[PDB]
Amino acid sequence: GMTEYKLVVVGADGVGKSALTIQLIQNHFVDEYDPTIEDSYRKQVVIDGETSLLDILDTAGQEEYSAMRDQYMRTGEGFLLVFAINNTKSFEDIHHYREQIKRVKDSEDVPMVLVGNKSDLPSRTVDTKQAQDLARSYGIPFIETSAKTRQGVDDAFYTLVREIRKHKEK
Ligand SMILES: CN1CCC[C@H]1COc1nc(N2CCNCC2)c2cnc(-c3cccc4cccc(Cl)c34)c(F)c2n1
Ligand SMILES: Nc1nc2c(ncn2[C@@H]2O[C@H](COP(=O)(O)OP(=O)(O)O)[C@@H](O)[C@H]2O)c(=O)[nH]1
Ligand SMILES: [Mg+2]
Repeated sequence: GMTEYKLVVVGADGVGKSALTIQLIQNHFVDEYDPTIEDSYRKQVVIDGETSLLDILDTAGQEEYSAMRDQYMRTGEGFLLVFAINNTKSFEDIHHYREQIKRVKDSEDVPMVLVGNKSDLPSRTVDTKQAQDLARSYGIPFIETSAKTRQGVDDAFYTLVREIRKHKEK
């Protein structure tokens, strides 16, 4: 294909990063992907007429801040900041992940999208308004998703590609 994109999915354990990744790639809901396994996948898609090679890093594993991990994260071109709408802690952690991205990217303008996952669940504890206000403060889009139903999944990843395109033309 034509353009390759290095996307990175970050967020607390259990918010659905693996399930979102497998949905995009396989169009199936995996309800228990090994929570410790970090891996990357490829999706070849046409987005707005451009053939796109999406490399998606589904982050997982031990929390560690070695120079080596910083450099691996530094290679990502755009990030999904994922929380789960039924998990306030995962939303409170969003600040941490945004700041780690900025730290290793050494920049305040990195392509990012805010993702509220598990939108199918009725047990909401994070208001849609709160997430919109945060994403507005960050200057990034906000997409509600459900890896279970595939709601918003294509929109989230494709919006991230569009944010990378915008960044490149700045
Ligand atoms: C006590 N912690 C601090 C406040 C909340 C809580 C957990 O925060 C958390 N947890 C992780 N793990 C938790 C256990 N399983 C999954 C991995 C992380 C893994 N790697 C990186 C990471 C490392 C280095 C550079 C990055 C540059 C960009 C992006 C990332 Cl994501 C980066 C982290 F920052 C992680 N932060
Ligand atoms: N109802 C619902 N459950 C989900 C959704 N996404 C993930 N899960 C479930 O939430 C748990 C965490 O999923 P995982 O994909 O393993 O989260 P990660 O730890 O961020 O990779 C698993 O039991 C998944 O089946 C979603 O959109 N809706
Ligand atoms: Mg996982």
